[PDB]
Amino acid sequence: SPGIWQLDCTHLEGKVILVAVHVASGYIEAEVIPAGQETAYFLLKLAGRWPVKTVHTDNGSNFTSTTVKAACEWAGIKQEFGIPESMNKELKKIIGQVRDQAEHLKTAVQMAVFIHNKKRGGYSAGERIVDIIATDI
Amino acid sequence: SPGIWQLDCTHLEGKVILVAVHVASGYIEAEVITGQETAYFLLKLAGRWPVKTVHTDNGSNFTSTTVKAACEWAGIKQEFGIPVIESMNKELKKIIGQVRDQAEHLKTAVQMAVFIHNKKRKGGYSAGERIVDIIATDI
Ligand SMILES: Cc1ccc2oc(C#Cc3cccc(CNCCN4CCN(Cc5cccc(C#Cc6oc7ccc(C)cc7c6CC(=O)O)c5)CC4)c3)c(CC(=O)O)c2c1
Repeated sequence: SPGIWQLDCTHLEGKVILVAVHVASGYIEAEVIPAGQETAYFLLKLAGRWPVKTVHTDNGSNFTSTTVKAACEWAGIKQEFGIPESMNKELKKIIGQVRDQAEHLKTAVQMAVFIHNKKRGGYSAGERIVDIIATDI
Repeated sequence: SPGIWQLDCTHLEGKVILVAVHVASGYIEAEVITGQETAYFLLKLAGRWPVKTVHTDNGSNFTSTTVKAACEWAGIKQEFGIPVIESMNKELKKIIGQVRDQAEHLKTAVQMAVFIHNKKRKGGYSAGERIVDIIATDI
């Protein structure tokens, strides 16, 4: 799954966290969003950094946004319904383990992303996605 | 070596664009932005790439308490002086110029310019492929 991703939302402290998972590696990026333009922005930034070819979502929210459709078209990203899981739950453990170390939840979110991608034994999620993309190239 | 980065500022439209360059590849990340803002940008970068040394060539970043709690937290060394980013800024700005009317917010135009810069080929890999080849090789 070189450029296959999936995009979910989770919630903490009355806020929305947008979570992209690189399916084959477990690598993740996340960001605190309001609910539209900011998902399109998130997607464009992801696509500039990694190969992003197919993004799966499991509801209709993302199919009803003209800015998200514009970003998909601009960057060549194909939006796909249906799931190609527990990191919303694994991410939230880590956020909690670290929440007291930052004022802003969003900082705690990015701390948890860091720990998730860097840990793990053999290869970590961050090393996997790079291994997966290196071989492919 | 794979974890060397250069950090600088540039400006368009009354706004500040923070730019990180992966020195060995030319790969770039940017954002419109300070103190906490740069700390956040750094923490996110380091979560995604190996970030071991960040070079800057001015004093601003050495005066931010938050920037450097982030340095400590993520294990990033902040050195003064350059080990590419100013001709980079002139490139980033040309591309921003070509797309500026394709988005409402400068933030978006900036990120489209990042995408183009990282995805295009100088045949022979793009910046995005080189930073990955460089990091793959290292393991
Ligand atoms: C075709 C196409 C394609 C793509 C497109 O996209 C868009 C579109 C959009 C659109 C709109 C609005 C907004 C947006 C972006 N919004 C997100 C931008 N970010 C900026 C910065 N902000 C971060 C922040 C803020 C405040 C404080 C901190 C902090 C901190 C901190 O870090 C730490 C690290 C370590 C430690 C120890 C400590 C710390 C600490 C301190 C502590 O916490 O203790 C960080 C967050 C937000 C985007 C369009 C539409 C168009 O344009 O046409 C479009 C079209």
